[PDB]
Amino acid sequence: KPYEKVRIYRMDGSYRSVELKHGNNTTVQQIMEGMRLSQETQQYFTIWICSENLSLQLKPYHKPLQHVRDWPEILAELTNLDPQRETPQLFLRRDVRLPLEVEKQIEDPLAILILFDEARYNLLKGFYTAPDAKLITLASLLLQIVYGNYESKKHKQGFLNEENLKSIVPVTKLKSKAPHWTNRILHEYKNLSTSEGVSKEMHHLQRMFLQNCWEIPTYGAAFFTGQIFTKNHKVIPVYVGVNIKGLHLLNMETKALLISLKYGCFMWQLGDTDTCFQIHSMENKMSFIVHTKQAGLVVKLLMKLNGQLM
Amino acid sequence: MREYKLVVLGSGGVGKSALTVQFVQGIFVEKYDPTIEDSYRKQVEVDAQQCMLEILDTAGTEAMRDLYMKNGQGFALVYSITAQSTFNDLQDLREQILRVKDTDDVPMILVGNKCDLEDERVVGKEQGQNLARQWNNCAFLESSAKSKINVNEIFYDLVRQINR
Ligand SMILES: Nc1nc2c(ncn2[C@@H]2O[C@H](COP(=O)(O)OP(=O)(O)NP(=O)(O)O)[C@@H](O)[C@H]2O)c(=O)[nH]1
Ligand SMILES: O=Cc1c(O)ccc2ccccc12
Ligand SMILES: [Mg+2]
Repeated sequence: KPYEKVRIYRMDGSYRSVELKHGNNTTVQQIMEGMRLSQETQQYFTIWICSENLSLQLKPYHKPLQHVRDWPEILAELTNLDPQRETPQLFLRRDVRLPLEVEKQIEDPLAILILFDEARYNLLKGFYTAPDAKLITLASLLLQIVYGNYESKKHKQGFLNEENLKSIVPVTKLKSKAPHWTNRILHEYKNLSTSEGVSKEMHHLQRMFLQNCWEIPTYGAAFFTGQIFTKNHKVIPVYVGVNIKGLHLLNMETKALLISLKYGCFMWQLGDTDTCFQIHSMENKMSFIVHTKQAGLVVKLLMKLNGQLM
Repeated sequence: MREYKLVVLGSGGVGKSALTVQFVQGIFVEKYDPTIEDSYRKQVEVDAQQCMLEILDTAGTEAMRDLYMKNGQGFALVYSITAQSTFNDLQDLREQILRVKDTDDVPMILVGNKCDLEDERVVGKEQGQNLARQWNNCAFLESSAKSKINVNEIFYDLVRQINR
């Protein structure tokens, strides 16, 4: 039975074991082959390597097991943590470069559920900033997807405890505006259930969920960590989200949306020591600098995703 | 929300993956890609309870099985109604689990898959029930991953047994 293999995880905690034909020399490209995906499914996704404090999208030519091996060096180079801290795993996730226009084309049920699972993960984690109504819609769709049709009997009263809410609303809102939402989530749940015009096909319900996520500014963002300083000079730890739409800064602690900048409404410059980057908010007469050892990666990606529009 | 560790076992080609993927993802896997080891997660409701299922979809051929059995709370033993040897193989799996768990009383279900291939049926429904009867009145189902018959019930039944 000797051969080498690795687990490729997904956001939901599931995994698929993939034979490593070339041991640690096996590539992303080859691992993507070992999956149960077509040339249709595969085009939307790639292998990432992630531990708690760092996620990197890998490229076709990368050797993932080598990144796993060299992880403490990588953590040292890109972050400020002690490198023995954490062991990375490999995940299949959305390609950060995937144009939203393309994703909107998608019909394949498996590609949809993989995109949906990842979207759901980001929602529940708080990485999706959106008006309370948009979030209520997302919770209602989750209710349909996970619990099936609304039942007057089962769903009416005291079913949306914190237990159930936790699975349907951002954790950042779970005890802030969420318990105030229950009437209105259930209402929309019921409305979904008893709408004969809204398809209850799994992929249809999930695609609907995605549609509501496509509008969120952070949708599909690669996240990086760093710090900004404000007035009288405090450190604010941040997430830097780079997606196909622009740049977004999250307060690290609260996940609050600090700024969101569409491409061609801002400019960037990388630091000389490759440790910070500046954002010039063109035609907004504002500026800010983010300190992070990831500044290099942030800037490369900004360029790519900006250059990708034509 | 209690976690339930379910293990789908049986010989190559029986539809362990097809059954699992249909259950979890509502998709029918046509291509035959021999499984190394896949794990899936799905929240369902069984007898009013939200349950988190973790379903291990195992290889038809495989030292891991001992460990799977040690760790698993519930086992689906799958044969194809299309292939006699797959049915024969299940005796040792049943006996191995009992060995590893050191008890008669392991949540377990006999599953005859490929029910939609009625034409090509080599194993009778009665042979199926006969084997289950003999296995201390084991739960028994004929199923189809393609047609979706009795797919959910495999997993629900296993949960019920664990709750007992
Ligand atoms: N008609 C029909 N075909 C089925 C059914 N279940 C599985 N198949 C087919 O049988 C083949 C093998 O199924 P698969 O789920 O891969 O079997 P397995 O038990 O996982 N094989 P392995 O042990 O190697 O991982 C596939 O071509 C699949 O489409 C079923 O209920 N009906
Ligand atoms: O800068 C390189 C990257 C890249 O080209 C694509 C995706 C990435 C995701 C996370 C971190 C870095 C990158
Ligand atoms: Mg299989």
